[PDB]
Amino acid sequence: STGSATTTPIDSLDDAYITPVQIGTPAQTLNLDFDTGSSDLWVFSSETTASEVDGQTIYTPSKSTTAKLLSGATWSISYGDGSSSSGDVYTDTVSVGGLTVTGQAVESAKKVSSSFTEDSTIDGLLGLAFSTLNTVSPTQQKTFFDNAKASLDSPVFTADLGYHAPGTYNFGFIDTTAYTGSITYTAVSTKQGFWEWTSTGYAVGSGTFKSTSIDGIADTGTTLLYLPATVVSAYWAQVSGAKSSSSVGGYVFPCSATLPSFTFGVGSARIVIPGDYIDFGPISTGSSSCFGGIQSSAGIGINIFGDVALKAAFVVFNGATTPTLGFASK
Repeated sequence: STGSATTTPIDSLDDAYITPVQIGTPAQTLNLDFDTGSSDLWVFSSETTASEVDGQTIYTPSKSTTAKLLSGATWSISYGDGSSSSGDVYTDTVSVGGLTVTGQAVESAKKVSSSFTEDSTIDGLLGLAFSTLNTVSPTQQKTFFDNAKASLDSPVFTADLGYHAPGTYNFGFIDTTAYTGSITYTAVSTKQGFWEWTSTGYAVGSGTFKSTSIDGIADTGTTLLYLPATVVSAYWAQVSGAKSSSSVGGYVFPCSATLPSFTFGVGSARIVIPGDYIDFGPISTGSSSCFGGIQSSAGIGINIFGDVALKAAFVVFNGATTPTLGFASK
């Protein structure tokens, strides 16, 4: 089997991407944030505290003939931005782009933090990291990909995120029309439950490539590119008027400035992030100060190749017995 679904930016800045997902019988379609940095599929639901729902589409398991309570199961998650959610668990039929999993754990939110409430466009998350990070207790649950894997033509999914435009998540096949050149594959460590790999270096604009190992994770659920302070300082030093602002919480720059590209290494191959991808707009409405799309990972404890990086590539998440990551230009 295979599946193919379009993923769409939630706003004009590509702050996140949503993908429609069919849950239950008859189908209830919710727009979920596909997140290769976590491993829970959770949704706004008929059980979510009413004051914490504001515009989201909810899953109502009582209206699904295939929903079954996963008795005694609870879940609780917090994300790197300090947001959180928790609740109980149903199993149900879940389809993505024509690919169906029966008995998928669907984690129903009883509580969500304010940032979730305040974002009407995201109805929940669909985790695509390794199932060892799944928070369901007492019995940890599998991701949608893990459950689908054996049925797939090939044990892979691909992320093809758009810049200010829709893109595609495919399951079970590699669309050879969707990228240029070849796909370069690189080793993955699953020891922390992430798609963790090592970039071979970087360049800023037309500058010379610096060979240096940069461990990090491929995370579709993180918006920006978070890299070591040394790397990030070298980038923003090439932007007239850029500065790191403690009050704003990162590097900012005047949007009269031209942003250089940023290149990262994948083995001997190179992925180029165009300068425009690194502009996340005014820090507040009407401001001439713009927020940068490349920021320091110092304090996070890990480097994160988020959407800013990933949307410059066609990315293969290879879930073979020994997982690997592939990157192609597009």
